[PDB]
Amino acid sequence: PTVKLKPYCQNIADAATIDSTQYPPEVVRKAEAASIIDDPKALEGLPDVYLEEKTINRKNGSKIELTITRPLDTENQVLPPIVFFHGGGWVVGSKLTHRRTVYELTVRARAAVIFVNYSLSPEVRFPTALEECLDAVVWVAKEENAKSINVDPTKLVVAGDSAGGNLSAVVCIRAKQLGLNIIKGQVLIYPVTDDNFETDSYKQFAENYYLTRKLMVWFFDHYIPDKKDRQSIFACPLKASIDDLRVLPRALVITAEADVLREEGEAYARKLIEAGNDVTAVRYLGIIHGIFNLATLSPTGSEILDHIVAWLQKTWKLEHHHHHH
Amino acid sequence: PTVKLKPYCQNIADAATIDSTQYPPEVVRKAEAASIIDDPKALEGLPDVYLEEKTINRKNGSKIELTITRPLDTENQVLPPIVFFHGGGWVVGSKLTHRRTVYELTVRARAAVIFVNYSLSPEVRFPTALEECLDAVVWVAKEENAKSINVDPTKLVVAGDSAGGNLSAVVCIRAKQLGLNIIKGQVLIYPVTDDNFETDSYKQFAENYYLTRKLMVWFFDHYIPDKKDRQSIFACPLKASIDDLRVLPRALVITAEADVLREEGEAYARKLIEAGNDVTAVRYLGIIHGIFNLATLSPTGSEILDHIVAWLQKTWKLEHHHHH
Repeated sequence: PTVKLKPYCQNIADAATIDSTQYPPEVVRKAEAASIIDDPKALEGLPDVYLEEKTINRKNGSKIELTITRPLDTENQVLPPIVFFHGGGWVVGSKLTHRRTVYELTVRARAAVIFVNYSLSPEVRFPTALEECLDAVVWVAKEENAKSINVDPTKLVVAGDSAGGNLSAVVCIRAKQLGLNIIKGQVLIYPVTDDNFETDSYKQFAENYYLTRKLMVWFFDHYIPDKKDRQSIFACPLKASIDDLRVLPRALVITAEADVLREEGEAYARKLIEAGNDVTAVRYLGIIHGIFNLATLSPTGSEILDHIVAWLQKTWKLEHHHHHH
Repeated sequence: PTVKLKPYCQNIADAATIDSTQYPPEVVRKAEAASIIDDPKALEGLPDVYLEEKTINRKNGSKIELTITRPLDTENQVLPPIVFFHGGGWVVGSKLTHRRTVYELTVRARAAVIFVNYSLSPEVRFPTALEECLDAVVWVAKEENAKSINVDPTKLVVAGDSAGGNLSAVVCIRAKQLGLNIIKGQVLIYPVTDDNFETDSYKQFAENYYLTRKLMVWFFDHYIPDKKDRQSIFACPLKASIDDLRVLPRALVITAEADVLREEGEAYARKLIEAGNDVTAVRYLGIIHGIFNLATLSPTGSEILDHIVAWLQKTWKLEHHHHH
């Protein structure tokens, strides 16, 4: 069938009219920031949140920067924590590009969203960001830390979009390998899971749908320069064996119909199912990649967030019984 | 890619099956009912609900039996109404086969679910059921009727699975033609939308996925014997023009990955998008058709109901929005 995009996503697809691969990453990031600040709709209907900037200090003196958002009037309430990893191909993206998505998730889920400002590539390479994210989850799951930011570590979930979905997936595999049972759910929004740039979705949507093959290649080349390293399952979790993926957290995998990453996201969901996990995998029709890193939120983006919230609410209900509490 | 079914759906798919197309419909129905009753789990973990049975007297002297379920302690609370059309290929299905699904929707959405026991085929043909379902929606939307069963007609949504998805869709189109503005949303769960038995999903899942191409042909044969009538958009709404499908109610279209009807459901969603409607279309991976007409509810079935409920709540909020 021929893809019929929804109006918003069509608009975005045609709007993308500049090659970021021709510029240095700092320039691209500054242009991105400007495109958010200069969007006249960027602040319209933006929910109000209580925001806190938090630094966690590692052993040697290094820092992980966390941005924590929560609904207003939750000052003495303990909330479920959502540790969020943003997309941007490991090279761009920020609390600003994902402000819309994060503020909406915060007030719809009534959760503390813990946004990890991880180190971007190429200034660092794989696996530095991954280790920062794992360290952030480990920090949040620790009882005294969770008390300090009024969240309930028994409801911790990881969530992320695109390259952030990759990070969510592999942080889960990694925590499993360290014998930790601290992540209760993973939400993967059109994740990067492999480096095969000739899957059918890659062929069909290689150009003119905002996220391009060219851009994916550029991202991978900055993140993992030496191609052999791409064989690590912590880079490309689709290459993992079924046994590698057993006993992972309850998962929601969301894919876009018109997206180069569609096939690998759906194949990763099939592998998670083979491995006996609790997996919900859904493809949304008529949308493209990138609806969650913009100044505004498409109608379908909003439906998707309502879905994610319903699923999170079920996840937390599952926990609450058999009690913790 | 090769389809990976989830365990529950795999087991359902692998099960010992009898060719229903070899038996008369009435026998199929009694056997179906028996299949629900003799399941020891059909009643275990079933939500408790307040149930009321209501008869509609149609203008032509025939009756529609309505089964209305709402949550306990809601006798004197006004609730949103969901008018529900069950699946079964227009030939089978009942308040019993969908009891599990309906009770769960009832307590999860905390809504009044109005289950239409419409007349089955071949005892009647197209379009008798469609006419009954439309009359049921008009009845609920009528203010004194809505007040009598404590529902808020400003939130009326239609919902249906399979052939019941078909009915939901076309009821909307019919209501549009009659200039009625009483449906605020439509939920189409892997709906029948066309009669092309040779789409890609029909070919790929023709056998061994519970719902078969054989069974669909049998269904269409009982529902619409005279093939000329299959050209009606009220039989196959996929055949409607884009202009025909304009300004329909806000829609949620859910398809199953391993299902013969997958392609036409998704094609109908694309047409609804082309026509400028508010449409959410989702394909759930690793499942088959028919998870909503059984004694139990699969894990994915449960997730899907949670999805629908979230979507319904957004629908109900959008409708009440201007009251501010």
